[PDB]
Amino acid sequence: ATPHINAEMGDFADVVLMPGDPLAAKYIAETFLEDAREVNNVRGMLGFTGTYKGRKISVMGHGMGIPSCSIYTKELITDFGVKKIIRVGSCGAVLPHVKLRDVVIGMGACTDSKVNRIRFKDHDFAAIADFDMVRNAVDAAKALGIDARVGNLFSADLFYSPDGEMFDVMEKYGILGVEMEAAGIYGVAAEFGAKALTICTVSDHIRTAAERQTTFNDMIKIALESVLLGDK
Amino acid sequence: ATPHINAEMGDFADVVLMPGDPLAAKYIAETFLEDAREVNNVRGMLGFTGTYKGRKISVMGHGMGIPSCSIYTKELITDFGVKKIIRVGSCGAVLPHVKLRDVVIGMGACTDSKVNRIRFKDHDFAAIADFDMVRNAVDAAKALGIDARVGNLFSADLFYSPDGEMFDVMEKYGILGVEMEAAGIYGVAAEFGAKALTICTVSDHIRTHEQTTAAERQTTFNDMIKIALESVLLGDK
Amino acid sequence: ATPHINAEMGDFADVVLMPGDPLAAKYIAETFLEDAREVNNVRGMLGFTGTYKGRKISVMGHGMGIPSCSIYTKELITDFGVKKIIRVGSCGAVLPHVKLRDVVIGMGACTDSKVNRIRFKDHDFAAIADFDMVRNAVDAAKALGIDARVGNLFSADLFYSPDGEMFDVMEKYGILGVEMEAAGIYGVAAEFGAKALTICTVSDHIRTHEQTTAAERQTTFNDMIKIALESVLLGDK
Amino acid sequence: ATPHINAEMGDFADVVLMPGDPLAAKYIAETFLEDAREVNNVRGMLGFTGTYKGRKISVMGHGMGIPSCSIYTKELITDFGVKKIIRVGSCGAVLPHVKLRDVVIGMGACTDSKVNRIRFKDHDFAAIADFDMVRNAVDAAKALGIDARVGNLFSADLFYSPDGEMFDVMEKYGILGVEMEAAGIYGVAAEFGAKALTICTVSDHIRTHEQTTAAERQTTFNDMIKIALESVLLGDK
Amino acid sequence: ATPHINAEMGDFADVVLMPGDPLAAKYIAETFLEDAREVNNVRGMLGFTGTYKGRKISVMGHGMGIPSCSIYTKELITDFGVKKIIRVGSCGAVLPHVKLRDVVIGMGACTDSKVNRIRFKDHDFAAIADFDMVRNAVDAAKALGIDARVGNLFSADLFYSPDGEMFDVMEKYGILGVEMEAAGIYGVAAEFGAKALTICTVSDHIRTHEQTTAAERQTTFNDMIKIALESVLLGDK
Amino acid sequence: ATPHINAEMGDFADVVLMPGDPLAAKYIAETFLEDAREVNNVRGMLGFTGTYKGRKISVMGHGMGIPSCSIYTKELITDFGVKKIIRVGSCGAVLPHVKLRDVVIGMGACTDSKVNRIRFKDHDFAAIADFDMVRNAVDAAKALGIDARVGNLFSADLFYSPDGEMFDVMEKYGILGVEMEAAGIYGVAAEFGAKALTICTVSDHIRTHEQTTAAERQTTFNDMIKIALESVLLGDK
Repeated sequence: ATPHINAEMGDFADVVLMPGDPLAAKYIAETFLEDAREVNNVRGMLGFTGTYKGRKISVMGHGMGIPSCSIYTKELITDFGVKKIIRVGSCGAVLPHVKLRDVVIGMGACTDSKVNRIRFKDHDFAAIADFDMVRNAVDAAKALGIDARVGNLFSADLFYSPDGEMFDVMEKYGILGVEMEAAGIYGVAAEFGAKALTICTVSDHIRTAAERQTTFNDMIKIALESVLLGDK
Repeated sequence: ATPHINAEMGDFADVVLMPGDPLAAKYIAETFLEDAREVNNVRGMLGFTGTYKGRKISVMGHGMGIPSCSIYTKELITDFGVKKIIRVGSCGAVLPHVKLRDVVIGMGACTDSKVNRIRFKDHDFAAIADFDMVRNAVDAAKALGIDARVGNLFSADLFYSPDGEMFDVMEKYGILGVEMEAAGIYGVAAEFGAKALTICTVSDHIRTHEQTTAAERQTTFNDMIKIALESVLLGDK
Repeated sequence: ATPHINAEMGDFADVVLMPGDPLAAKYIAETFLEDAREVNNVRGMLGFTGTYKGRKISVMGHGMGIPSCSIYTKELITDFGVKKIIRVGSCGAVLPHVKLRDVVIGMGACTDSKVNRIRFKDHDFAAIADFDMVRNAVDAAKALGIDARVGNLFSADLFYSPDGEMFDVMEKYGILGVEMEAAGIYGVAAEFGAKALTICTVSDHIRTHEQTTAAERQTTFNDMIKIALESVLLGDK
Repeated sequence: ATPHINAEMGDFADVVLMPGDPLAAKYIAETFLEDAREVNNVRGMLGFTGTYKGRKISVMGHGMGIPSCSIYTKELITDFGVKKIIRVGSCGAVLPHVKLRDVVIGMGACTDSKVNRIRFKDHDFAAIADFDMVRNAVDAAKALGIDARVGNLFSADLFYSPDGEMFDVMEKYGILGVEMEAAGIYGVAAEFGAKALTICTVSDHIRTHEQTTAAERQTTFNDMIKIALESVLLGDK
Repeated sequence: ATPHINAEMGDFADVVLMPGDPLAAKYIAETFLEDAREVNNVRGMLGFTGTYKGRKISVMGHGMGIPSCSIYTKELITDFGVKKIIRVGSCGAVLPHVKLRDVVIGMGACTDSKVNRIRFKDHDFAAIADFDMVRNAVDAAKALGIDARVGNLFSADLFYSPDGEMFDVMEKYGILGVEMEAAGIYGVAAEFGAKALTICTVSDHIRTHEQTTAAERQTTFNDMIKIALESVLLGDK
Repeated sequence: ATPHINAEMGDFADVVLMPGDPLAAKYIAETFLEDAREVNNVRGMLGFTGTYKGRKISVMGHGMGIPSCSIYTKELITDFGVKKIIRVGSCGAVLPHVKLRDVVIGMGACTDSKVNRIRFKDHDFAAIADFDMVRNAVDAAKALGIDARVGNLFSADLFYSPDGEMFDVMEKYGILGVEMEAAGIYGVAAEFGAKALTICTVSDHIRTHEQTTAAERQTTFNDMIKIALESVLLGDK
């Protein structure tokens, strides 16, 4: 067990899907995994392991923000032998061209966090996903006929930013979506030699429960299917 | 309701105790409060409201890290009329003398996060607690015969930091404890015109992560929570 | 002696009041102290030691700006065995409800100087006063019937800042007063293991551009010094 | 014409291969292109335009470093309707398991330049390539029996860095190769709404001090240009 | 022979003039220099060595940008026994009284590049020219009956800056011209114990963007070179 | 009168010499000036006006540190029509070739202060002196048969730096002397359109840490003042 995870080596698969919401992880395990058992409940951060089309797969919330997910992903990679992390969350759009409910894949993630600067001697570290995983997600999305843009995310430290101007800058530089974890996860993946990817669904443009349901399931399918592609 | 809290004005007291652990909020609610009603369960971030010695009080987790706690503290202040946040958590010690199960009070909080620089034109904002709230906790501690030290906390962005030397730096300038939230909560409070305080038990020394028995953990915890609640009553006077 | 103080160990009390102006220090020694003797005149930065109600106490100017006061406070702490430093000066107010002649006590001190980032590996160091010193001042002030607000100061590097917008930032985040030394002095105290407090009187309002008259100055000045001295004796208990 | 390119709209294709060396640009037009008409020679920065397997294609030097290549790529995009830009150059390796003559594709580019900060309010802009162009190059490399590693480059401002420690950091975070332009190119691409890509061949190993020979240089170089050209075709389909 | 210069010790005089343009360096060798011999052409960065009034003197391009010229000037100093570097280029003016085609001598050079911060522990290094070299350029200029303005240059990383507002800042602080190298060359000069100077002719107005003829650009260019060459002779005395 | 200078227009010459020590300003006025009159004594910062070889000249302390001198130089320039400031103080050497009592002239001034970044949009401002004033100083030193080196000073915020390693960096990049004002003064000169120059005598080594008599300290001190006064007469050409 780790300081934040009450489980033993083997309890997780070598690939973990991670929403921000513990309850989202719960719904994923119950909806897409088979014979899914609970493996973590410390701090209510619900973690489950099961199988998807024969493939052993884990899902577990990571909570909100870079420092929260940095703890969880780190402990998974170093003490649970996890190799691939796929964050599956939502984000805000700044580009008018980006439609509500669109699926975005962050090959990169900008940030206003300082954690990568602390890692990289206060220089510019390009927080990037694993290309193979990005590819797998793009293919899996086509096989499902779902349109998915591939580009930069922006990982915010402040959900409620005192600087509205920054949004004009993100837009000028083509940021697909604004969330709060990607850049941080990519940093941890680089620090501890694993691989990761963030996939999001535009929950709103920052500028009903019906659609919001399947649109979520699309993303999960893409994530799950993409693992199978990577398995080949 | 707010995006992260499913409740309505009045569901919260004007004061909120906040541990990082939602489960710790549930324990506090059940252990110390009367007639506790759960008021939020969004993202599993449990919040409760009840009374302590006649006083209406709330307790709710804030999650780990400045960004997490910054969301909840903000929403409570803007949409739930909260006037006071008391963070109740645990920290790792850097100073040789600070004893385990010593209660540290963060009148100030250092940090390596960038959020206050973003707020303060990239100058040095001193993230501080409300002075009166600090005195109230100091006073409650003395009444309860509990050793409390007042000074600087340090709020880390990285629980697993690659910069090990920083702890020597923290030690040199007298940082009392390391956690991951204080400086962000103080930021929100200043930005949004509220008052805040962080109190922490000492869970270990950062160098030489000792083992801690369940008993001494629960015992020192209970003392912290009592200082929190009592200091509120003092402030009410 | 030190490069900037021509004196011997023991020529200073373990507590030193410090105005920025040496002439104010002179005035303090002759007006409030008994048997005051001059202990320094290097660079005309006059220093004195005498007694107040049977208590050995010193007073000495620190000059203007963090670099200047950083020198004297350091030398006092390391080479004269000084344990406590109380800065007494004036500040400009950025908040409307902070009134001319108000007494402000800086539990924290913001800054745009780089000295603390130099000490603290370029992270956010919360430049804080010593808590007991703060409470001593608050109490000593209540006893004297004088109102005092406790919060953040802002220590500026440039008296004539090219950045007018910054004041609006200070006001948004609740800065009580603008001066030029506290954060620096707090930094020295953290670095060399001593205790510091900064007390200011509002000598003008950056918004209304109002200034204190000749007579108003002395009135509030004596109140400030009285709160300083009468906070030491509380500390001695 | 632009201030650094004495050509006119039409002279370039919508795709431009760009080595640092102008002579290497000359070499490409002569060896891999047909009907190669020189379109520029200002400051000796040779630029050409021929065709490859029927596809209209340009090739031009960008000079050494971010500032240099920022000028050219900017003018190409905004004044010559260029849509894609593929850099082709050599890089140093810090990873042990990255061997000489390797083909690294930078989907990301780290840097110690300040240009992206100036662009991005001093926050962290992740300088990235266009994804399609990245896959196009990976696929073309497969079709030619080459294993192209995708990941981060480091774009240095100083070929002769005074900070030897930095190479360890690059290695620690998996930087595939060290060059001097990728990050700035990706920067211009985003600023002006264009697609860019950087392909590099490991010409030496910073650690072991090995360096490719004259022949290995020309061999791998050709393979690189081949992948570069072929990839463009894949993108057209 | 170095990575970017194909030549051996002695092939360069101990003083080198450097335009940004290789072709400008060629023009100089063939026009001002006697017995001019090409000593480099790697990457097309043409380098020459000949004599001026009996004095051995070299002239070579340095390309555009701090990173580009940092390579060449560095390699000249440590591998070719170069003692003096004189940059000879053009700059854009921000000040009103700085006239088109005026000759500006960079006694200091500001920059928005991070290279000196990387050298100087993230503090402010004043990137300055060598005094005597400056005096020599001033005197030699008076002899030629040419007015030269001595002051600050600004070395930009971006020729196409996203921050127009910055030029207003340069104007306010008395920046005589905006180029792209001076600060890097002074950086290298200080790092490796050499002496450097940048001279520039005002090519245009950042402000009025009027225009100049080739024939008058030529006149000014020659004045700059004559001043450069003559200043060397003054130094030898 | 200004907030820190109790005098009226005309009381000061258009050139003001300024040591850090007010008592040093008093000594200069008594020793070199004729018909010297005190024109300021606020905060004990004595200022004087008189004549030297028939030339009207002022001398006044500026205190210790960039923040203190910035206040005085600004007020003198904007409210007393002062056009030229000549700092005359002491510094520490880091270079072996810089011997005790050497006279160094700061053509440039590095710094770890943030004041110039606040001014210059967080870019590198090359804090420079007026060239003519520098040359005037060099020449007046020649005629007086005194050795004076021209180069970079370094203006420190902390006389007691927690970063001892920075002194190695100062040496590596040729810093002639270490003081606490030059960069600030030059920043003011540039901001308010005046001209400044800092001259220093080497008072000690941060290397060997030796000192001299009270006899030769004054000897070379007078030499510095002579160079500064004579340099003004030269500038009257």
